[PDB]
Amino acid sequence: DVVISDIEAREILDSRGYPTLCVKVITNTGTFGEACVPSGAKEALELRDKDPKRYQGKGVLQAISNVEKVLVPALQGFSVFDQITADAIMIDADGTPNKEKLGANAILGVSLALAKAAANTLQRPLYRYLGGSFSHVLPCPMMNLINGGMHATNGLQFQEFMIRPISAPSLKEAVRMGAEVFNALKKILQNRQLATGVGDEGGFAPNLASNAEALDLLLTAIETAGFTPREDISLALDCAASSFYNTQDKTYDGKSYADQVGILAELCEHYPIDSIEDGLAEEDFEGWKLLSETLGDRVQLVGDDLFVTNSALIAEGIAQGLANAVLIKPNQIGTLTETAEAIRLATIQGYATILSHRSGETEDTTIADLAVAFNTGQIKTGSLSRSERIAKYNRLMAIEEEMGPEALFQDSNPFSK
Amino acid sequence: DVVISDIEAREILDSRGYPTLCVKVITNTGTFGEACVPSGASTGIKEALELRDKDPKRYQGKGVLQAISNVEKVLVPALQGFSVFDQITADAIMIDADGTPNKEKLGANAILGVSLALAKAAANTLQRPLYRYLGGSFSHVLPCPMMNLINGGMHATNGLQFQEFMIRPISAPSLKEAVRMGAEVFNALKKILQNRQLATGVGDEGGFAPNLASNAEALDLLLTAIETAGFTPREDISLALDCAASSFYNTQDKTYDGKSYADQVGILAELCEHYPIDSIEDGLAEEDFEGWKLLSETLGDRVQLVGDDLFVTNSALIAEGIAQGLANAVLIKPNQIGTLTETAEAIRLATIQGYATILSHRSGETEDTTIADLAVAFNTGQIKTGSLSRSERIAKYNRLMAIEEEMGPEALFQDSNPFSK
Ligand SMILES: [Mg+2]
Ligand SMILES: [Mg+2]
Repeated sequence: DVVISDIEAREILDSRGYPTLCVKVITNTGTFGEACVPSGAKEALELRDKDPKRYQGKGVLQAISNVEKVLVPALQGFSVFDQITADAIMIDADGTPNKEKLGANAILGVSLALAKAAANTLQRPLYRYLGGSFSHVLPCPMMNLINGGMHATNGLQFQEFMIRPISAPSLKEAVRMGAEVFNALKKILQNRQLATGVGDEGGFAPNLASNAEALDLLLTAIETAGFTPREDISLALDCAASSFYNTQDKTYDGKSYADQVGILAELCEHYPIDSIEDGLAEEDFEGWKLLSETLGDRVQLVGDDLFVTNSALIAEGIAQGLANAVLIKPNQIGTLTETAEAIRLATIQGYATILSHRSGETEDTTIADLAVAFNTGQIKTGSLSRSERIAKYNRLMAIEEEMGPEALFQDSNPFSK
Repeated sequence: DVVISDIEAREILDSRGYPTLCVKVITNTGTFGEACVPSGASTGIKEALELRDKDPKRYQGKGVLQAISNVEKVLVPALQGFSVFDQITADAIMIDADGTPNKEKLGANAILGVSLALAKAAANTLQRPLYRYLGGSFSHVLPCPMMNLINGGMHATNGLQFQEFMIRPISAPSLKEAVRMGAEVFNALKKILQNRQLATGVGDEGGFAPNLASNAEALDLLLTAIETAGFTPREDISLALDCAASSFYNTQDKTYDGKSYADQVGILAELCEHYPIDSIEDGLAEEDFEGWKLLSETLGDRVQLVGDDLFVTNSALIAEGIAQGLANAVLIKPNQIGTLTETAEAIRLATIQGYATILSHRSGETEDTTIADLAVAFNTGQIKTGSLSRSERIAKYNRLMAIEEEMGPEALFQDSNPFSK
C-alpha cells in the first residue's frame, strides 16, 4: 500500500503578481502530485505573513511552514488514496471552522496535490480517480468578455458580462466559438478607439455607459463573428450586487430590491440572458426570495457570495428556496472533500453547480478536472486571453480528446436558450 | 535502449486566444515529454516560418491543424526507432524532412514542438531536470531578468516612441529576490497609475500601456515606481529599453521620425547619461548598418546593445554582425530558428565571440516554461519573459524559482550584461 511520505511547499506568484503556494505530495514509492492554490480579491482564511517589508505583507511563507511542519507529521504514513481521511486530519489539525490557524491555502494545496499523487500512482486521469468511471461530461463554459462594477472604471453597474457557446457540439468547438467572438470584440473596440488592455480575467473594460450598452456590444460581437444570439451563444451576468448595496438604506444604487428584481426581469425579457449570478446582495434574503420566485422558473440564478462554496450556507439557501445554481470555488472552503460535499448537497436538490476560477489564478488547471470529475456541466474560468485562464480550456480539450467516444459536451443550465 | 515510439500533437490556444500546438513524444518504455510552442511568424524572410492553416472558417485562418498533421504523418515516421537521447540526430532528421532553410514546408512550429518534447522525454526517461539534461552538470546560473513594465510604439496607443520600458533587479542576491523586487515595483507602479487615473489594463506581456506623452515620461515614471517601492535606481534596479526602431524608421528618407541615424544615436546617448539605462534593444533599424556601427562605436563600451530584429536568432546574421562589430548581445527566440540543436548552436557561436545571450518569450506565449530551463541550461545570465502579471509570463519566473530552489547551494544568480557592476 502506498502512503504519504513527505510534502513540499514553495512560494510562487499568481497571475496578478501576488504570492501564493504550490504543494507537492510525495508517496513512499516516489510517486507525486503537485498543485498550486489560487486567490480571490468572507471565506476560509487565506493565510498571509503580514511582513510589511515583503510583498507588502502578502507572503505565504508561514503557510508553507505549516505545510512542512504541521501537515507533514499529521499525514505521513496515511494511505495516499484515503482522500476523505486526509482532509479530515487536516481540518482537525487546524481545529477551527475557517481554517484560520494553519491556512486554508496550506490545506487546499495539500488536498489537491494528494489527489493528484494518488491518481499518478494509479496512472489514472485525475477526473476518473476523483469522479469514478462515469466522469465524462465536458462543461459548457461561461466566458467573460466585458467588465464593470468594481472590476472597471466605466459606467457599468454589473461586474461581468459573459457569453455561453450553447450550440457547440464539443468543448473544443465551444472554445473556438468563444475565441472568435473575443477576436471580433477586440477588433470592434479597436475600431471604436476604446481600450483593449485586459483585466484580471483576460477580458475588456472599455468605457461603456450602461449594462445595456455592454449587452448590446456583446450581441454585436457575436453576430460579427458570424453566430446567432440565443441559438448559438447566450449571455450571462455576474452582478456582484453586494458591491452596490447600501446595507443601511437597503438600496441598490437607490433602488429597492423589488425595483432591482424588476430591472433584472426587464433585461431578461429583452436580452438572451440565461444566467444571473449574485443578482441581489449576499444577505438580502427577501430580495433573493423575490428574485427566485420571479425568475427562478426562466433563468439560472447563481449564488456566489450567497453560498461561498459552503455546505452550511447552501443548505440554508436551499431550505428557503433561494437560487438554482451554486458557484464552486474550492479554495473558499479549503479541501476537496468539502468541495465535493457542497457539490453533492446542491446536485441532489436539483441545483446546478459551476466550477469557478479566482481572480488570482495560476498555471494550475485542477478546476478543469474537477468539473469533469463531478459532471457539473458548467465551468467559469475566464475570458479568451491570459494563460491562467486559457490553460483551463486547454486542459478541458485534452480531457475531451483523451476520453474519445466517452466524452459528452452538455450544458447543465436547466433553462438554456 | 530507449527509442522514439510515437509522437502526438494537439491544438491549444496561446495567451492571446490564438491557436498553437502542444506535442507529446512517447518512448518505447512509455516515458514521455510534452512541450507547447509559442507564436511565431507565418510569413517573411526573417525567421523560420510557423505553419498556419489559413482557413477563414476557423480562428480567422490561424489554426494549426496542418502542423499537427505534419508531426503525426511526416515526423513520426522519420523519427520512430531513433534513440530519444540523440537530440542532434533528431533535429537534423527534421531539418532534412522539411527540406527548406526556413522550415516553411512542415512548419517551424511543428519541428520545434517535436524538438522540445523530445528533449523533455529524454530528461524524464533519465529522471533528470531538463536544464541538467540539456546543459550538463554545471548548468547552475540563474538569469537576471529584464522585466517589462510600460509599453509604447506599435504595442500601445500612446505618445511613446519606444516599444518597451523594462527594469532589471540587478542587486538581487537570488532569482527569487529578483522576482520579488520586480513584483513590488510592478505593484507600486499599478497603484501610481490608479491614483493618476491612468489605465491599468495590461497588454500581451502583462505590463501597462498608460497614456503617457514621451519616452522620458515613461522613464521618469519607472524611477518613481522603483523609489516608491523602496528601491534605489541604478544601485538596486536599472532600466532597459526596446526601441524597436525599425517601426519608426522611414527607409526612403532614412529617418527616425525625422532624425538621422546620428541624431538618434545622440538621443540614446543623452538618455543613457541622464537615466540608469544599461541595455538598449533594436536602438536602430534592422538593416541600418551604418547607424548600428555608429551606435556600437558610441555606446558599445558603456551599455548593452541587443540585436533582436537585427539577428532574429539566425547564426549567419549573428556571425556577420560580430564580424562587423555590431551589438554586444543577442536575443534568443527558439522558435525563430526552430530546433533546440540550432538554438544551442546560436548561443554557442554568439557566446564564444564575447556576446551575451538573452532567452526570450514571444508575444503569444503558453503555459510552457521551457525557456526558463534553457536560460539555466546554457548559463546565459539573462532572460526576457514579461511583466509581473499573466501566468504565461509568471510561470517562467515560477519555474526559475523552482529551479533555483531545486539546486540548493549549487545555484548562482548572475547577470551576464557585460556592463554589470
Ligand atoms: Mg462572483
Ligand atoms: Mg523585440
